[PDB]
Order: sequence, then C-alpha cells, then structure tokens
Amino acid sequence: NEMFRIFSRFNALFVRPHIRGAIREYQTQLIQRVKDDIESLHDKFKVQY
Amino acid sequence: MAEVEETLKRLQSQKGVQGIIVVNTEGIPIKSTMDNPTTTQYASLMHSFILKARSTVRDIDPQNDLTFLRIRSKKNEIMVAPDKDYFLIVIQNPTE
Amino acid sequence: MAEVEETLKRLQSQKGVQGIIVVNTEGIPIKSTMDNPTTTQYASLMHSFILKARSTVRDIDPQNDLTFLRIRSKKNEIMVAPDKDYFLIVIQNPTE
Amino acid sequence: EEEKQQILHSEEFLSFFDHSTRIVERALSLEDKEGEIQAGAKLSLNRQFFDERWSKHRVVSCLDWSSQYPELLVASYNNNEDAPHEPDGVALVWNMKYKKTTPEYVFHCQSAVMSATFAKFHPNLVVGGTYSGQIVLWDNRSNKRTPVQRTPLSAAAHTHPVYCVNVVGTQNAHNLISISTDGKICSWSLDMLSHPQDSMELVHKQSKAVAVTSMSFPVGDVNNFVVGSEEGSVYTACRHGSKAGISEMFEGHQGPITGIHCHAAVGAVDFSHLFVTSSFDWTVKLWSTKNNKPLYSFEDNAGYVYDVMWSPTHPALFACVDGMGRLDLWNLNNDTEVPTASISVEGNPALNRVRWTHSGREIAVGDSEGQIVIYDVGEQIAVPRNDEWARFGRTLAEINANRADAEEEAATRIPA
Amino acid sequence: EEEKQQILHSEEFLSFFDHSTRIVERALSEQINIFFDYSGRDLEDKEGEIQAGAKLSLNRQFFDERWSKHRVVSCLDWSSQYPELLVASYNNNEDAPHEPDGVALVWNMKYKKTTPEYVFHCQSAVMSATFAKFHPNLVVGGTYSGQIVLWDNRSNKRTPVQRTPLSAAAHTHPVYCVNVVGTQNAHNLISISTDGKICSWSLDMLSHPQDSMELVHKQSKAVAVTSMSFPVGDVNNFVVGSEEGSVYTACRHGSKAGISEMFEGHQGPITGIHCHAAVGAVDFSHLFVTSSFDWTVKLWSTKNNKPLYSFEDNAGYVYDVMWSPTHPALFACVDGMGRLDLWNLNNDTEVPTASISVEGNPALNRVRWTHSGREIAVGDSEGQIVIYDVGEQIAVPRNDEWARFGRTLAEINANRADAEEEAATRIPA
Repeated sequence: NEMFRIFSRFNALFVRPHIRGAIREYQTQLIQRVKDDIESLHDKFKVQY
Repeated sequence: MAEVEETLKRLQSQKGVQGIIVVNTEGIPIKSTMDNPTTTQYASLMHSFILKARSTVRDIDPQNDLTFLRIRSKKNEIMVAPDKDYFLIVIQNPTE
Repeated sequence: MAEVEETLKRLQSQKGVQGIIVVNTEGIPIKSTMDNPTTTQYASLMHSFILKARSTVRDIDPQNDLTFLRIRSKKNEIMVAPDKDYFLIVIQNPTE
Repeated sequence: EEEKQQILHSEEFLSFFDHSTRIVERALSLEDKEGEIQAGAKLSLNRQFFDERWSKHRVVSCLDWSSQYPELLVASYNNNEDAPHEPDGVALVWNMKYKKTTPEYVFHCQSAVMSATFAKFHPNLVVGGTYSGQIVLWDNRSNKRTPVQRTPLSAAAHTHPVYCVNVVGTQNAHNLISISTDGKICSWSLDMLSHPQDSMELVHKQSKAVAVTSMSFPVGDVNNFVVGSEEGSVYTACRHGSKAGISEMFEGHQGPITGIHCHAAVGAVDFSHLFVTSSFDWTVKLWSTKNNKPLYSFEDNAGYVYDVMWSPTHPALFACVDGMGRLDLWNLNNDTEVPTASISVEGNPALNRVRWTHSGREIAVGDSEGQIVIYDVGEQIAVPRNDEWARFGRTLAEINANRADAEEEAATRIPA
Repeated sequence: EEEKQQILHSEEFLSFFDHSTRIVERALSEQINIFFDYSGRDLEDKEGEIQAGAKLSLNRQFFDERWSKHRVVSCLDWSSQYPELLVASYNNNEDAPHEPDGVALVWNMKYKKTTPEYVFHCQSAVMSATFAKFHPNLVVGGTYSGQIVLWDNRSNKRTPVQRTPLSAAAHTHPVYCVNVVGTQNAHNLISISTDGKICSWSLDMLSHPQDSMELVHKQSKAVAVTSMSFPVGDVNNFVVGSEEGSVYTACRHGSKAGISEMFEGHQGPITGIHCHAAVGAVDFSHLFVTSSFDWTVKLWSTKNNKPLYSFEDNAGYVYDVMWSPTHPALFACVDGMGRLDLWNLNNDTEVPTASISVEGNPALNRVRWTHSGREIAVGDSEGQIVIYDVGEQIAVPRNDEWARFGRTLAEINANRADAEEEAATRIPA
C-alpha cells in the first residue's frame, strides 16, 4: 500500500525525465513488495475453500 | 418462577454475596441464599421489616413505588424488595 | 469555614436531589427555609422509617455499621443514613 | 433559625455532612404532538377564558399576572358596558394550572376600571385604577369583593382618566407608579393610599403636556421610563430625581401610541438604546433611544393595532396585537417584513391586550368578544440563546447599517 | 411452599418480579462507589497515550451464552426513541440446535450488563431485524424462510408475537432486508426478500402487506437483493444490490415501480452498502458507496452507473460498510476479519482515517453505529462485541467540511476525469 501511494505520487512524473531512473533505482523495493504480496496470496490460497 | 429464579441467580451471580432472600410476608423466604434455619430466621426478620417498611412508607407517602427499598449499610447492602404477593430482600455488599 | 454550606449546596444542587435539609438529632426539621409543615412531616416519617430500619438492622445485628439506606420512594427516594447527632437529607434520583 | 444555623455550623456535624455529601455525590454520580413546536406549539391558543358572570356585556380592563404566583394570571375584565345593572368594576383570574374559569379573587368595584396589576412585591394583594381614574387596591387574602384600598381620584388627585400605572419597585421599595390621561406620574406607596408615594403632572415641549398613550421603563430603571404621547411625541420619561420627567418627545410614529414596551428581551446583546412602539394610525414603528426617529416599522393592517411589546426573551421575536383580528409576532432575524406566524383571531375578534408568560411559554390575547384566549408558546424562536442574542445584536447593527444605507440611497435616488 | 411456587409462576407476580429485577439492575448500574477520585489523576497515562489513537476506544462487550453461541450478529439497530438501546440479531444456533434458530438480544448503551433488556426468541433465523422508528415498544425482523415476526421490547415474552404471512404470494425467499419506513402518519413496513419481493407491510396487519412486489429487471432477470438502502424523504427511491454484483435504484411508486437504475462496477456479490448518512451544509443525495466480496469498496453516484470511487485497500472480501451519520468524510466498514475501516476522506483518503482489522480476524458481519454516530458496535460471529468510541477531533466534522466536502467531491470529479481521459486515450489503434 505504501508503494502504491508512492507510485500514485510519482504517476504525474512523466514530464520529469527521472521516472525511468527512479524505476531502475526502486525496482528492488517493487520486487520486495511483489514478493510480500505473492506470499500473502499464497497464504490466502493455502486457506482452504 | 424459573425466570425469577434465573433473575435471582444473576443478581447473585456476583460471587462473595452474603445472602439475598427472595422473601414472603409469612416469615419465610421464596428463595433465600443461606442455610435453611438462618434463612427462615432472616426471612422472619424480612417479613417483619417488610411490614415495618410498608407502614413507614405509608406514613411518608401511601402512593409511592410499592416494590422495594434498598439499605446500603457498611455491614450489608440490604436491597429489600417486597412485592404485593411475594417479596425479596438482598442483604448484599455495597460494591454491586 | 464554609465547608458545611458547600456540602449542603452540593447535596442540594445534586442531580435528582430534591433537597438536603439539616434536621435535628431527633429528626425534627431544623434547617427548614421552606414550607415547614410538609418538611417536618417528611422528616418525622423519615425518622420513623429510620427506627424501622434500625429495628431491621438489630434483627440482623444491633451494633452494625451503615453507609446509606437507599429507600426507593416515588415521591423522594432516599439514599440516606440517619443517626443520633443530626439529620441532613440524602435523597436523589437513581437516574440522576 | 439561630439554633438551626448552629446545628448546620457544628464542627463535628459540619465535617460529617461534608464527608457524607462527598460520598453521596460519588455514589450517585402524542408522538405527532411533538411535531409542531415551531409549527403550531409556538402559538397555540389553549386557555380561552369566558366566565359569563363577567363575560356578559363587559370588556377586558387590562393584562396582569402574578410573578409571585407564576401559575396565576389576572383576567382583568372591564366594565359591563351593555349591562348597567351589573357593576362596572370586578376582577377575574385565569390559572395556568387549575382548570377553572373562576377567579382566585374577584376584586369588585363600583366604577369602570382602565388599568390594573397584580403585585409580586405584595403577593397578598393587587391594585387597579378606574377608567374614570380612581385608583384602588384589593387583596385575595381578605373577604370583601371591592378593593379595600381605594385611591380616590380628585382635583387634588389624578383627575384625568388614568391608563398607565405600574407597581414601580420590588418588595424592597415599592412606589407604584401611575399616570392619568394627562399623565399624572404618581408613584404610590406600598402601604399608603391616602397619599401616593409621588405625584407629577409632568410636561415637556415648552411644558405643552400631552396624553401619553404608552409608557415603558427599562429593567431596573427606577430613574427612567417611556412616555409615548397620543400626539405621537414619545417623551423621554426620566423617573427619579430632580431630572425626572418628560425630557425628549421622540417622534417615531404617526398616530396615538397603540402598543409599546421596553426591549424586555434579555441576552448577550444589550438593547438599552432600543425602543418598541406602535401608533394608532395603523403603523407600528420600533424606535431608538438616542435616535428619536423610529428604527424600523411594521404597518401591515389597515386598521390600528391592539397592542405591541418587545418579547421578554427573544430580541428577534416580539409580542404585538393588531385590530385586524390577526396575530402579530415576528422573529426579526427570521421574519422582519412579514410576521413570523401571522395567525388570525377567531372570527377576527376585537383584541384588547396581551400578557406573555414569565417563562415565555404562553402569552395572552385580548378579546372584546369575551373568550379570553391565551396562546401557548413554544421555544422555537422565543428562546433566545446568548449567541442567538448575539445574532440578534448583529441583526440590529445590520439594521442600523441598512437604515443608514436607506438614507444614503434616498439621498442619491430622489427624482425631481 | 406450593403457594410460593405458584406466586413465582404467577404471571402478574412474575412480571412484577421481572420489572423489579430490571429496576434492581438499573440501581446496581447507578451503584457507584464512595472512595472515588473524579479529579482525573488516573487519566494522565491515558493522556500520555491519547495523542496516539484516542480516536478509537472500545466501550463494552455485550457478550452472553444463553443465545450467543453459534449465533452471529445477524443485524444491528439502535432504537430511535431510546438511543441508549441497541439490538443483536442472532444466527441459527447450530451448537444449540435444541434452542431455536433465532433469539434476539439487546446490546445496552443505557447500562453495562450482559443481561439484555429485550429478547425476541423464535424458531427461524433472524435475517433482517428492524427497530420501530415510529413506535416505542415494538420488535420485528426477517425469518430465514422470510415470514416477518413481531415482538415487543417492553413485553415479557420472547416468542414471535405476530408472524407475517408465509406463502408463495408471501415471503417465500429469505427476508434479506426490512426497515421501518413511511411517514409517521403514512407508514410502510418495507421489507426485501432474496427473490426480490419488495414487501411493504403494515404494522397492524400481519397478513396483507401494504405493497408486495417481486422484483426483476434487465429483461426481467430475477433480482437477488444484496445491497439495501433508500433515500431520505424519497420513499419511492431505494438502493438495490445484486449477488451477481449489480447495483440499481429502486422505485416504490411510478409506472416503473421497481428496479430504477442499473449500476455495476464490483467484482463480487454486494456485501456492504449504506447511504451517505451524513447531512450537513451540503446536500449529497446524488452519491453513495458500496462494497462487495472482492476485497474492495466502490463509491457510487446517482447518475454514475460506473462506480464513483474505489476503496480497494481490503486484503480480503468485505462484509459491511457504512457512511458516517454526521461527518461526510468519515465512513466505517467491516469484514470477516473485523476490518473496522472508518475512513475520513477529508482527513485520510489514500489510507483510511481508522483502518483496524481485528486480530484473529473477528467476523464483523452486521453493525449499527450510534444515533449520533459517537460509538459503533462491532462484533464477531462468535460474539466478540466491540463498541469503539470516536475521538471528537476525528468524529465531529467541521462546519466548512460540507462545503469542503463538495470541494473534495469536485476534486474527485477532476481526478476521475483525469483517470477517464487516461482510459479514453489508452485505447490503441
């Protein structure tokens, strides 16, 4: 959610020529957030229907 | 009856109560909370004090809430509550 | 030197309290700045009820200690405790 | 007394009382009828009083009530004009609590009575003045129907037919004011009727005295009152001292002073400069103290106005009575031009006066027909909060601004 | 002896004893101690923690065992005449199958006692549960079958006093929604069945409803009424949701009396939806909010079939949601995880103002806040009751917060305009 808030803050930063550099810098944080989200989704799936 | 029994049990659900006597004017209790001889003795006291309280209320005002009068004492918070037919009295602790 | 007056006002301006009148040790209404007849009649009936309550107490145990008898009276329910020194009224509404 | 005080001031007793009071304080610490408080309970004619022992052929003398006995209101019926055999002076009382058309006391009199009042200063007795002009006082304690005290009008006394009189001062010091048709300003002692407490056939405008058709003193104004001429020259009526009397004949009306009272509303905003007034020329115009010109006006009825008075609680609301058989009460913040609720008299009957409740939950309505009806009042707008009084004071300052703006716009907008 | 037992069993005497025990509980609740210190010397540590979450404060927990076990909080209603009273609709007691399928319970704000003041016990599961808006001592709710029952709060018999008709013409489907509607003079006991039976009934008559209407739209596709609300003063207008995730306005009068609008943005059956319950210095009747079983909450508008805005922060399927009754910004939500999601958009928009999912995931299913909204009852299905008090700095809306709420709504209109322009331009050729 915090990463989504940061992405929402940076969504208007297309004009600034630093969106690509910021993405290259924060790809690690994005991957960590994605790993946490995948872990949560796996836990939900392991929750038996 | 059993609803009144549960009401008495809930009023007595608070542990540590010395005794609450659902009472009657005949000197015996409808449902006391002590040993039977002491229950009968305190229930005779309850019937006597109930007649006394009815008279004292009528002396004060004969058109009042003819249901109850607590006595929160430093020895026993006596919640006397006599009905028209049946009666009750709860000689309880002051905290409840 | 105004603690007595402050306490009388506090028990007088209390929520649900219809009056806190300092009556004598015998219970006759000493502090009565209102209709003295009804106030004295209520105080005397309160003294009679206090005698009945002391009788009930002695039926339990004579030398017991009392906090405040919470008599449920529709005209004025009294959460008071009389004595042999003076009689200041403690009668307030449970809802207030 | 002293013994009871000593009992309350006994050190052991005082300490026990303090501890017990602290402990007791700690230990004790139909449906559609509720939908008309602003919509009908704000003005609900409830007590329509008509006792045919007096309601036949008579009129209403005045409006009075007991501040000493707030459940009691005095039903001042006038002379039986169409019944000469019936006496021309008698009194009635309407009870807010008791549901009886009968009086608590019937202060009888030989002659027609113009004005009267009860007495919170003297709760055992009341007083009144004749339509001819002889004053009198009666007590509900006694057993004689006629007023036992009877201040006889004479050449020495107030010969002119008195209409304005008030019990000036509380029980601490009561010098009951009076005024003849010519305005014999006559304070009357609380227990002396042979000699009034004061007497003053006052005059102003090079001593050109007139008929003060209205009068009103401020709250606690022992040294001031109003003098509203039937000529329309509202004299500034200082009441006490050597400076007492008709000072400044304010001109804020075009007829005889029909209805007027002090700004009886109490709140955060002080209305000491305000003035409420109605004229007999079918025009009611509220005036000001310093500005002798009228502050604002209301002249809806082509007929004149039975009564007018500032509301005792709401600065916005006011209590007025019109001769058009219609109720006259407007909340100035809410409704200024149109009345807030312009109800109508039953059959548009001829009204005489009004008497608001001290709590403001009711108000009388005059009725020459005979059914003396009182409108039960709600607290929708009559209840002025201090902020609501502050809102009304803001409205008053805005009204002053609007009056100045109207003056400027008339100056810049006169076609010639 | 036997006379004492008969007097105990005597109906008038037992009722007197019950009223006596009621006043006894009232007095014992009024029974405050005597060694008190009201000066506030014990609130400094609370004040040392007030600056970090005083906006939430659970008040009590109306938890029992006589009917609580295997009985979720099926519905909640705070009594209009007595705001200090709240209800607790119970689910079918599976653990107490010897006991019936519905026994009502009173969560009490007037007093703190586990004993309810009023109970309505019946053999059917109470789906809906509506308190008497225009009456002081009446109780009614919706059966699992659908036949509405009747009871009285002041009375001393938990049985269903009256029962509504039960028939094919009557409520064959379960009574999903029911409320006390209509004027004080012209009332309407409006009820909603699962199949779409819009059941405006009468308080007097438990046989003939005032207006009964099965609902269907979209070429008469059957209406599974999931989300229910209605407009204030518009008895005709009402809010409808579908288990197929379809929203619609409901018309009570008119030639098209029935499903009026048609909206769809959700990805689940319509779980939690309440009207914009706050009225201030701005009139926002043209908008609302909704939630479903898709871990998201969708705001709505009167003219917008597409949802107004999304509160999708839920990590799991939502159960209930309600706009606040006083603050336009605030809006509370619930889920099977106890997702207390009081979200004041003017205060906190991207995150909720108070997002508190229950540890251990308590099953918050049905709820009702205070009449002033100062407290909101929240409860697990097993019976873990929480009535969180509201910090008035967050609770009380600003005076301009309705004008500023219109300002924020226009800001949302502009942001959604940016999003919709992005949607239009994002389609490639």
